[PDB]
Amino acid sequence: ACDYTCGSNCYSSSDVSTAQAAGYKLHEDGETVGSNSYPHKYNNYEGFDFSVSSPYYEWPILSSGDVYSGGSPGADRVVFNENNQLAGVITHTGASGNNFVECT
Repeated sequence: ACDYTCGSNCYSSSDVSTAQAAGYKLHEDGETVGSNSYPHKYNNYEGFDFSVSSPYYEWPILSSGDVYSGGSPGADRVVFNENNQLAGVITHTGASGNNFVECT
């Protein structure tokens, strides 16, 4: 029941989880993926309704349902916390630069 479509996606909170598990696992290990430092804090602000408690961790979401491993994952990105939850589904969808925005 895709609930988070990043323009060209279809991974509801059920799909995000998978992506999160990645961000978390690596997070719980304190490791990163790629040349960047993901996951990492994402202290929302743009106006995200994260039905989760902080801190919020931003992580990329692979439309393939895999675990990112680079610096440039894509517009599609999942946000969570240190609990194993999901903040939502952000995307570089013309967010107006490097800004993020909850997918559709």
